[PDB]
Amino acid sequence: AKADYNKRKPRKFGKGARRCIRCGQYGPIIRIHGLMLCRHCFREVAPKLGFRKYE
Amino acid sequence: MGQKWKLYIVKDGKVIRKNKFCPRCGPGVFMADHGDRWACGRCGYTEWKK
Amino acid sequence: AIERYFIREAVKEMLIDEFLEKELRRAGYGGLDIKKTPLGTKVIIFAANPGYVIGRGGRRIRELTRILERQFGLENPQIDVQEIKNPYLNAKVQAVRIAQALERGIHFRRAAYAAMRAIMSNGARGVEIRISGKLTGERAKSVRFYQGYLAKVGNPAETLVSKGYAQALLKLGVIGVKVAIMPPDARLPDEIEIIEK
Amino acid sequence: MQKARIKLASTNVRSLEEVANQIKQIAERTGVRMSGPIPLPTKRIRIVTRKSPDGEGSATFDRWELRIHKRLIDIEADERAMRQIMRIRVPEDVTIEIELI
RNA sequence: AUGCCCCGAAACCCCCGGGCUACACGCGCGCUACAAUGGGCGGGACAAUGGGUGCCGACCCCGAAAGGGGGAGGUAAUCCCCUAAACCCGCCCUCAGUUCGGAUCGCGGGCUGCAACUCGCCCGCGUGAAGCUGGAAUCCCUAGUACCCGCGCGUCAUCAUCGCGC
RNA sequence: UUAAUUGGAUUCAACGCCGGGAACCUCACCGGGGGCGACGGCAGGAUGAAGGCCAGGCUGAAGGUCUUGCCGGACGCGCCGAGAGGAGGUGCAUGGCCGCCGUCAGCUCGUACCGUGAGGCGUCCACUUAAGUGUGGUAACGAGCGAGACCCGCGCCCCCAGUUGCC
Ligand SMILES: [Mg+2]
Ligand SMILES: [Mg+2]
Ligand SMILES: [Mg+2]
Ligand SMILES: [Mg+2]
Ligand SMILES: [Mg+2]
Ligand SMILES: [Zn+2]
Repeated sequence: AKADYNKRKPRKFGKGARRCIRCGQYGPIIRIHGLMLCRHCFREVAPKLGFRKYE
Repeated sequence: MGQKWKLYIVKDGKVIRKNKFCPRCGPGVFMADHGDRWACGRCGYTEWKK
Repeated sequence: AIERYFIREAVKEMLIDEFLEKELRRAGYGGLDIKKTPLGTKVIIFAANPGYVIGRGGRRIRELTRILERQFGLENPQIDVQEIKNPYLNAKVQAVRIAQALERGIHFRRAAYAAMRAIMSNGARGVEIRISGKLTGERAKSVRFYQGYLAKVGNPAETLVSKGYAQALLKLGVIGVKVAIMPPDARLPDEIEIIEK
Repeated sequence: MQKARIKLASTNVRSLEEVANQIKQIAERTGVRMSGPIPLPTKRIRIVTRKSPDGEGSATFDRWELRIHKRLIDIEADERAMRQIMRIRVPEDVTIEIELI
């Protein structure tokens, strides 16, 4: 089968189990209260997600 | 690519085709003649060919 | 709990908006809003060209609904387009207008003065543009144009002014455009008057 | 009786007081008692992150924050009012939940 | 995100085993000590921020300990994490490389995992290295601040001498 | 040192930094194995292409190949151009973001005057302020952004509220 040599594996833990919902990278991903984004994308989309910086 | 579809034992006046149908799917599709099992070729079957 | 509800239904809008930006790149997609009622939702898109967004008599919105319901949430959608609230006081439309004008072939100085004159005409207090790329050279540069009052730091220059950013791909490279417009009703704290007798 | 219990919760503070006073007035206009809006503790979600893409330069951080204001109302059940609080038409950034005891 | 130039049956896409954890050596930031302004054993006192439905586990019962078998209540000012440590009283030690210091190693019992040798973490008995206050030099701090003692989130299937808060 | 011990950062402003506490993945690194050319044309193709399997060898393990013969029903990297994809090169080709001079007190404009001109004056002097923050004199008279104002917490009092909080 030529569909058995370009197909991945279903991980369920470890850095390779989750990827950013908008960029697509593994690594530093935010998992607080559910949203799943980079540390880089959350910083330039937050003020539209509702957040604000008070201090 | 040649030509290979024959030897389905056959004469003039009557016919009794060599290999049986397939019990898995509908009739018409044949089986193997490997020599130890009727492998059924595609569906999987190892009745130790009769 | 309840926070997991609030910040799960705030992300869907982010994704829808960030996709429609690309998709309706032209016709100047202005922004949207989801109204969630029983038995289904209802989406609104303030385009700048109802014609292009609708399609050829309704042969695009079908694809928009199927795409917006198969890849996204929004189990029962109903789209309809509208016309912009104030296209000359919304920075994130002027940014794309100037970016388009640039990548069509105009020189980068005619575009900026066209835009600033139009904006300060339709009645803004102050505007500021800033272009920076590989224009006229092989070492990059940066230029600035502005007209009047415009606050830059503090709290008032975070909620009153309107700012937007865009890109403009070309044959050499990209070019960034960044606008910032002040609505005609500024009312900084310093503007104290005397209600007289 | 059976003392319905309604729980509003929203992120904009102003747009909550107006539905609160709607409920208060509706109750008042008809004949029914009520326990005024009892403020419950705010739940503020906080997210600390770095600031630079690369790793060079000093380390400076951000503090994003999201606050969620809650309330609680106790009221009796009269269909003249139990219905009157159905055409109330909450805004889109507010949550409401109704349940009796 | 992106222009130009190279790869283009490969420098693209998947799978198994190894490495980033190698060690004569120079350096940066820290943790534990060199004991009495203390070490051990038994009792007595008082917190705050935060988190939980792929998860937080009260209560009962097996085990010396790690842990194991059941299992209420919780989509939250309700149920749970959660009777903190430095502090005090009583007894042993009495200035010693010691009842200080616990590196380094042997054997046995467990948890997470599709997989613990290379290279995970935790428990019980045993062995007991350098270290007796630090040369020229150099760092941080102006008040509920410096110093001293513990706790919570993050990363996370397990593992905190770290970062950010109390 | 090694088959590989993947890279970036070197005074302040590189060294518990790249949220970098890596068993597989993360992974970019050494050993091995297998898949991938939308689209236009070429040898070929319903006398049957592309394309798929029970069992057995090779193999670390595998219909991945070969042995064995079964099936499927139209296309064709065996040939040419192109095209996906790229944690491959270049931060000295760019955008965005961020550190440092520095939360320092600076940076300019309109008109008028002084110089053939680059330029100057205002922005200088005197005292005062955390501050180009002020008060006086003056070929200058007025303005803009930064500073201050603005936003969030802490400490004291009063009114409205009383459940899941207190007694
Ligand atoms: Mg390393
Ligand atoms: Mg001891
Ligand atoms: Mg091991
Ligand atoms: Mg690896
Ligand atoms: Mg300077
Ligand atoms: Zn991302």
